Amino acid sequence: DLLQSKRFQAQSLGTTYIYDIPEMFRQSLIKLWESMSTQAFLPSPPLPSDMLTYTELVLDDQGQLVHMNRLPGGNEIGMVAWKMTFKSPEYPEGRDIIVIGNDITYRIGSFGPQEDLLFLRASELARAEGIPRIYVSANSGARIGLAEEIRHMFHVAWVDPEDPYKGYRYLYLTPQDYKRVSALNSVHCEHVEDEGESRYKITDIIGKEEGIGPENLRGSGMIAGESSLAYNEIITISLVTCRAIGIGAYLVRLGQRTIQVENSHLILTGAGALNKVLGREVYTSNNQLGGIQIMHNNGVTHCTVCDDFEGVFTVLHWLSYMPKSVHSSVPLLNSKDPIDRIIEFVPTKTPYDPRWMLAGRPHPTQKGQWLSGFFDYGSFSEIMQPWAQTVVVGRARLGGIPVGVVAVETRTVELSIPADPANLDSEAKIIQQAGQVWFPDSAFKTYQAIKDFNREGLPLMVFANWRGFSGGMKDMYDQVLKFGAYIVDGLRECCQPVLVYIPPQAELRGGSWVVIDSSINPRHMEMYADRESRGSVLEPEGTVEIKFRRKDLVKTMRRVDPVYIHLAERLGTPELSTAERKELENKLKEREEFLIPIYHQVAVQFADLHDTPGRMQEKGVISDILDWKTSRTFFYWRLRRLLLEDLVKKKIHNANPELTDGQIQAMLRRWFVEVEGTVKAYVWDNNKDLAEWLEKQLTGVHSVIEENIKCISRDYVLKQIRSLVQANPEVAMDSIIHMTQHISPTQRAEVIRIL
Amino acid sequence: DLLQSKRFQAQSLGTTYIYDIPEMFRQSLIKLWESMSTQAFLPSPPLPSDMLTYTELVLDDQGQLVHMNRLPGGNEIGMVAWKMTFKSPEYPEGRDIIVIGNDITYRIGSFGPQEDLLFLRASELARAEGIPRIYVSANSGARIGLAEEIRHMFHVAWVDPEDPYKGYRYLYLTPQDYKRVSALNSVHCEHVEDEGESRYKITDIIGKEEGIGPENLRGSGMIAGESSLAYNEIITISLVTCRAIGIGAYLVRLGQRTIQVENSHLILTGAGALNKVLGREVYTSNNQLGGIQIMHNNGVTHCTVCDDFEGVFTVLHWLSYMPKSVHSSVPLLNSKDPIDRIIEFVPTKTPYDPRWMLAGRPHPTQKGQWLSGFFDYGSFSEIMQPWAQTVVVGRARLGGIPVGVVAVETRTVELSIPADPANLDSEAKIIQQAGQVWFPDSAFKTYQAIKDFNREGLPLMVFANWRGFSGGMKDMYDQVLKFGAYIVDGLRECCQPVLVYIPPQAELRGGSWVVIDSSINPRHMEMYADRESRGSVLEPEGTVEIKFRRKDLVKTMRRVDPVYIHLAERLGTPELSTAERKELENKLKEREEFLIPIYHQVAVQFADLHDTPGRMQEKGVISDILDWKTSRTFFYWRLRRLLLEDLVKKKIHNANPELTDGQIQAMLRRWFVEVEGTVKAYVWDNNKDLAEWLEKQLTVIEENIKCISRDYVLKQIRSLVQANPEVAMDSIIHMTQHISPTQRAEVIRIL
Repeated sequence: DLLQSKRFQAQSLGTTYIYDIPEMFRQSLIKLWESMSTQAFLPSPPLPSDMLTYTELVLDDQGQLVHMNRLPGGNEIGMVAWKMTFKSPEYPEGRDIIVIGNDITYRIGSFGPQEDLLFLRASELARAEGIPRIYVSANSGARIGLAEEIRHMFHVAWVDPEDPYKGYRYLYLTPQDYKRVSALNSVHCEHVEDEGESRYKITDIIGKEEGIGPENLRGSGMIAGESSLAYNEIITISLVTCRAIGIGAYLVRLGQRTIQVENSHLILTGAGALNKVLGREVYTSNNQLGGIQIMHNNGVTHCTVCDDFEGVFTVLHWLSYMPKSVHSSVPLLNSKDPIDRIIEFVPTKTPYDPRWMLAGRPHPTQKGQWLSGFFDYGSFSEIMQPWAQTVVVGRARLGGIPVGVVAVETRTVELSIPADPANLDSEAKIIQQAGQVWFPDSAFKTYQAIKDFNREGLPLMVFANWRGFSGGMKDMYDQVLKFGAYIVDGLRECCQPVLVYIPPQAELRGGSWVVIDSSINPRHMEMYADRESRGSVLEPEGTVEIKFRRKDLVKTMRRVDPVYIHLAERLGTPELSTAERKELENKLKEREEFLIPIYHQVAVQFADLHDTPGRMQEKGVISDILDWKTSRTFFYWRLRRLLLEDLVKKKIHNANPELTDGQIQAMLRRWFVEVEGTVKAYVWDNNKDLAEWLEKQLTGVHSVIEENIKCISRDYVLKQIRSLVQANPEVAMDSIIHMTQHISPTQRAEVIRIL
Repeated sequence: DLLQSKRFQAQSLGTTYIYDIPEMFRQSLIKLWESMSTQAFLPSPPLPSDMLTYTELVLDDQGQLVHMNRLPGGNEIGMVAWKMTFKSPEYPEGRDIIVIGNDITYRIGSFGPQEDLLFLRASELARAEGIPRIYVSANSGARIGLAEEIRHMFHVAWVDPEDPYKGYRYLYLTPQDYKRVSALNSVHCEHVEDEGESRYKITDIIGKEEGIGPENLRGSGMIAGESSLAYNEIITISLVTCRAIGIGAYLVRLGQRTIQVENSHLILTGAGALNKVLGREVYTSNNQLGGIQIMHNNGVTHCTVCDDFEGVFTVLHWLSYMPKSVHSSVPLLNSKDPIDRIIEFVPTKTPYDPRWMLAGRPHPTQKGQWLSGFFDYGSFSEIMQPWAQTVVVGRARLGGIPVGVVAVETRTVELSIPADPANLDSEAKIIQQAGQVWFPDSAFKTYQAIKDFNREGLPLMVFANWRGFSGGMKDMYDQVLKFGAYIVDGLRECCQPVLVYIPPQAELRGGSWVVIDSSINPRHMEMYADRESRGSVLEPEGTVEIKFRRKDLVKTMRRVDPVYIHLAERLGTPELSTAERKELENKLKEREEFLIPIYHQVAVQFADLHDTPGRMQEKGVISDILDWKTSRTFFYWRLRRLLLEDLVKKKIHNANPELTDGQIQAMLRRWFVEVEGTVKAYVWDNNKDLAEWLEKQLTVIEENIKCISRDYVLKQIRSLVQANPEVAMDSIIHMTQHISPTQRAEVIRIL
């Protein structure tokens, strides 16, 4: 087939032929079923033929999408798209996605207006159904061209033919040549008599070939816009295979979640172009500009893979944490890591890799045993690892509930900054980034993680351990203030549970606390402190510095140090010689000075006792003091009901949008007490037990809530009709005639009663 | 006396006493009336006493906001707030704002929970009424403290009393001392028997004094959140007077639009704190960290002023471009700069300050005349000038219509990067930033302008002249790709007209075009190109490089160059000596090489002819080709009707929310033709004439809308009952009230 020819052509470009992608999904999906059986209890996999179904989406005459079951290799434009349904470990009954891909073999994978349109319409469909959009990008950006019909027939109006370097005046077509293109919308000319001959001065070249013109600019913008909207409406993921150029780059980025194969590059302008502009061979490879060594290191790319197969797997792997559609809840697994276990790994005052805290680590002594982490064994999947490494973000599972995750590096990061080849001064610098601090990069990565996960529909778990934002000259100049603010915007827009936990030996202070306080989004945020955690506006050393200065240290001495006491007691005698006095005062001053260091230490301790969880809870800024060993169990159940409670409350809100978050809470709580009895109030505060109860309501008499909501809606619909008539009374009479047109003859009787 | 005392205390801190702020508004407002009479025809100003009214907002017992009539100097917390109404040149019948301010004299302007709550509630009120929120920031961030009641009575459990430096075990209270604080929520202890005596080991200190604890952390977060929301709901402006620290800093930023007095600073941690952490005196002054030389240069601060008075003026100056409330349209002036004039200043291939294009410039020869710019004389007010200077942003007025403005620098910028004192290697670098390029900074500044203006409710005018984003190693690493994308997000959210115009000698290419195409937000965006503009996916030189390579240049020579043609003709001669041949072939290759440069120029020209406005319009990517001299007149009217049309369409959408943007357009257009006659269809395409017509209607259509609503309300009541029939009976009971006893008789004839 031309098929053999095209696959070779793709391989020779270091990518996969577009129509091989679907089967690459099937193979990857098999690998997923295998890898996940480690982590969870799964049913027996389906047979591979029943595992996946695809249908090609193709543009009709009217530019409308049409589902077509045709043989591969049939594309007449440089873009291909499919709807795919497949059975996965997390969604064994099946889940749908839309996949769009460039065909790098068709016109070097350029983006013409038709290519742009298919992309648009596939995206539009993804949004229509609420399902994720996967884009495989391997392209050359917007299509380029010159009007062939004119190129081969134009003439130059030389200042002087016997010397061209004396300049030219204009380009033109002979009347013979004009008389043919003229009918066809190819050029605009103005006739002129010049040097004796009659000529057609070319003023504009329009070009009879559609798709090589500024229409491509609109088309590109068009799908740029679409992608911006998509990110905000559905799950978007993108895989960069060979190269994504220009609009290709922008689409990949607007999609946000990005996988990049090694040796692929993601660029706006090519090393060649730039070298010509700079007058020498500055850059040797596009990877210098757009390779993973730029984009993985700056957070544009989330993950890198060695090949296309591993790319597709990653897509499916990510989706395994994500709800099937936007109308859907997060997909739960039955994990092999039990829920009622203790966490063996313990965070320490000594610095440590926080990945150990999340995923666990190998045992230092009797290997190959395993010090268990907080999350389900094998569930933590990081992203953006090498960028802003002061913070660590990823997805994991807690009892098989997928969550998004943020944690803090405690060890000093050593950031390597590559040399700018453009600039001959630049050598590769090496920067210290302290642990437990937000820098501009870290703050940005944190914000990004918050946004992305939130749009996937995941709950959030923040393991807060930040001493502050770096507030030094450089970092302030580098806009650390701007990005700290963003974290606030980010959390405020969260729509599912956000649980913040200060782990043992962690601390949370001042600026860092303020931008993640539960107050920002009380509807959804919750804050917890381990017994062995600490938190304040200001750390003890800095507090003492301001509010336990010398005068106060000495006061403390006067109360506690016996020597000072004795001396002070004597200065408190009347009728002393000014001699004896000055001697005493000096003895006291010497004592004071000798005692200051130790008493300073006492002072920081004193301050530290103010910063405890005990106080935090008492003052109402945290929901509970937890204990790390059992934090996993706690959080499973808590998250589990937060999710269920939310699900029911969402139903209530639909019944009557006018009801406050607050009144809704109360209403549900009141309905529980009504059903289960005033005697059982306390149960409400038990996560496990309320979780079981809520679930039974949602899945004869477990139509108790369901009945109340029907009530709430009836009432609202009444209030709504009332409001309309209040505003529009001439409408009353006719509304009734229409309303009565059918109802029970015994209700017609009643109507007459009431009026 | 206390007031005298407090004002001196403020002045000694280089700021203004809080209760003097209101009168600083009155004085500033007078200055505004004076400065704007230059620009615009105004009524006579009102008398100063009638110009402005303020009323102090105060927290009641229930934590609720209350208007209160009391004498200045009365605050019992470190925050003060007022509702203000004043008559201004742009809003002479009056406009309202909410003003909140720290009292730096009360507990060094710290933020306790009560202070936090007043701020919250004043902000809430602003949002409630849709009016702007002005925050005057002069503060020390979150309040700090230690439990006094415990500090003066705790004891230390020494490892050894005969030597304290042998360490201590714990702190504690004597039972005598415990027996009193215990009742009062001050501490947590556990009893212990130790060294014979009975002690109360202190485990947690809670502190009976409210406001010095972690409640302050919640309170701060609380108003951070509020400010984030407020920015997205109403106009927010902030003035930094002495210093804003921590939460103060964040609130200033969340508010976004930020005026900073010189020598003030805006910081997270003080130079002292940091120096302690770093073990050396690295920083000498908070201005190093947060002074205008940092924040004006990185776009956190929009403007700087020399003193507080000029600050308040700036606030009022900015507001003069902004609608009274969110329920309100942009405030129009009758400007003294006429609408039907030509623009005298003309953009050039030679680089130039684009401010000249906007504001005009002084005449090079016969001064003091003035080469007029595009916008109303004296109307252009820039922001973020020294940051990312490759782009220029600000607000201006076009025929007295305020708009937000983005333009592009054409001259090379020289960026100075200061040395990091933390790092002893760092020497101050100096960077070239090419004109007509988006860099990360320029892109971010452009995004930020877009967002800020859009939330003010201003239309947008972009004078596009970008060759592309910088795509070089450094800038790619520096995330230029991320910020380019943001521009798209920014324009997509715009809710009022966005008019893009490629000025004469400007160009718009590839990446830069795609992120601002009208396609992103077709409901509101429009794109225009001057005859003398150019645009492509790729510039000519780069297009030729790819698609008019040597083979094709030589092909052109073989067709056109007579010498080459002649030689080629001969290389076709029979029976030649291999000598004569090799000579001819060489003469050809030499000719070719000689001709290449000139023919490459020909090729770029050919490419360039593809990049014209003619083509752009023809292919449907721009709405019209304009001519610069008359572009002001054009855009005034166009903007003017886009605004009026939008206003009417908004009314239609209200009458029936189910109608599409599309069907609404059609409906209005159809109504016009109905009213004015099928003969007059063409008028619709005349901005001025349709503008006049629309205005007449808004001051026959009004009837049609009433119709559309009645219909909708009917269908809506229907639809509700269809879905919810148990509701029928009760809906009738309520409905019967609104009907004639003779209609009840009718209903009965069928019920």
